[PDB]
Amino acid sequence: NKTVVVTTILESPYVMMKKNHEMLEGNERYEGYCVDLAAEIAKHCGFKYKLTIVGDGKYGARDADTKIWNGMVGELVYGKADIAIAPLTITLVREEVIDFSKPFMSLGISIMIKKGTPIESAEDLSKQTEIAYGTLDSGSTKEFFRRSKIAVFDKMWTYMRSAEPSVFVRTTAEGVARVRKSKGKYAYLLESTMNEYIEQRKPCDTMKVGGNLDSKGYGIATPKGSSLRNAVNLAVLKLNEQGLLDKLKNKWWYDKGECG
Amino acid sequence: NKTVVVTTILESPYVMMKKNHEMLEGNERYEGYCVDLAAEIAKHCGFKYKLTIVGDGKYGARDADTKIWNGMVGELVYGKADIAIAPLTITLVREEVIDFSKPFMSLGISIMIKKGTPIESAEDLSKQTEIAYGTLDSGSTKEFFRRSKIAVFDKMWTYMRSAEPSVFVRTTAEGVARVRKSKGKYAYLLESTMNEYIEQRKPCDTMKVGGNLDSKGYGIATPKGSSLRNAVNLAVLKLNEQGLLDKLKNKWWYDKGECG
Ligand SMILES: CC(C)Oc1ccc(C2=CC=CN3CCS(=O)(=O)N=C23)cc1
Ligand SMILES: N[C@@H](CCC(=O)O)C(=O)O
Ligand SMILES: N[C@@H](CCC(=O)O)C(=O)O
Ligand SMILES: [Zn+2]
Ligand SMILES: [Zn+2]
Ligand SMILES: [Zn+2]
Repeated sequence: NKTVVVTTILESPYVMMKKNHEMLEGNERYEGYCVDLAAEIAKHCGFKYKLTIVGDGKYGARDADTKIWNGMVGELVYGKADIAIAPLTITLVREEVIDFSKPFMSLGISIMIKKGTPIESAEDLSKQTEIAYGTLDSGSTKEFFRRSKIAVFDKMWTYMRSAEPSVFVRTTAEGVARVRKSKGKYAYLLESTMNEYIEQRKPCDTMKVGGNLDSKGYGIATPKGSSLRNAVNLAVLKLNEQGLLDKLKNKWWYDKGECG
Repeated sequence: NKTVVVTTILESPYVMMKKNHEMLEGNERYEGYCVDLAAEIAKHCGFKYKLTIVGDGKYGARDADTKIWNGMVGELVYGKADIAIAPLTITLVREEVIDFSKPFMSLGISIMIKKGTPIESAEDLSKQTEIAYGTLDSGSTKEFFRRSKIAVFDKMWTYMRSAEPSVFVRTTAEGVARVRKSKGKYAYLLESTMNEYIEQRKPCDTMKVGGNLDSKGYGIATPKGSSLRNAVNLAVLKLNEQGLLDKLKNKWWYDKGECG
């Protein structure tokens, strides 16, 4: 038996550096929802594992010209990792090159505003110009807008792709900071899960507004032909059915929420 | 090549007989969310198909003594149908014997009451005995309560399994009728999708109360070894991303609303 290499991403509250990480070793350096989930998946499937943080800090996209996959998807496609346990969105283009388990969490694209921003919906954002808006610069949210045929989102993509300066951000943290420092003049499009988490964090100056734009899931991903595929899929189902996944969401989102 | 036999279930608004069904033939007799979904999946996967209503009128459970599966699950397991396109809940015990596509719709177990029934949560139901409560037979909701170790749900099952007269019903229609005729003395445990639909239909005398008890999905199911498995899975993802699944929910839930 070989130790399973797990690719993941520093994204709060999924995977975070522990405050005393420099004094700890291996998997013990990290904490969060996905750290807890990895330990359980490994236990139920009967494997030893090593958490690794994706080298380029990205989720996964295929470059238009080079056809090279980056991010966690790349690590799986190119054989650098055996499994991805992360807030990695199940999409058709990804499912064509890797396998996903059944989803372990639901989400949809959503709008983050600085409190008091006169925006209720995606329609509102598309109808006006004073408030800028954007997405994570690589990921499923950007691709949703790029590939969309619905009029509001098509109009939104047409604005976003040509906006100057760039409305796209390198990390979720950068998007959140931009909202917080822009005095209501920037709104951020991000997954409801991350939006909901930030809403419960000091300085309690952001909120989710409106309905989700779509409905999808995060899944645990393996390269095609992985011997882990079946066991991992069944483990996610078992953990959902036994109430663990709901427990972990409560633990990391709400139990220690900082906004009352 | 060969006409694909689709097993499905008469369940509003997934598969319903059209008002003028007696003067109609084959697939044309039926309408609903899953009728539309089957047409789309067939188109993208390039097959012809025959919709057939499950013989025993059940979703599917395994007899504890004989180990024989019934319902749509049994029809797949024993080779009577090629695919199930229905509101069929993805579960561990089912995933062990059949394959499921990625989910096409999210749901959770929920409570249906007659309007004015003094009940707000599962906790509320468990703490009393004047209001009876039950679930559908041979489905995933029953299994949830049978298997649950969460104290509220365990107490609910202990009551439910022994209650006299029986609190379990054969069909959703039977559960709904029981609520409507029991003058507030029966509450029904059913999936949020079905509950929300019924709440928007005449005579507008029921409602969903409390949050969902769990979070899960319906999937398209195929027998193990099926040549359709990959194409069906990819087609479900295609339809979600194209916005078609969202259009279909709006068509069959919101647009069919009768209660203003
Ligand atoms: C925890 C999990 C069991 O709850 C979920 C998560 C997501 C879905 C889901 C719903 C609708 C569409 N899609 C698109 C394919 S998806 O991205 O695989 N998931 C969905 C359902 C239930
Ligand atoms: N979960 C996304 C990243 C975040 C986003 O795009 O909003 C992905 O897998 O690409
Ligand atoms: N969707 C359920 C049936 C409805 C229920 O059990 O509430 C199943 O697949 O068994
Ligand atoms: Zn466990
Ligand atoms: Zn289509
Ligand atoms: Zn297609």
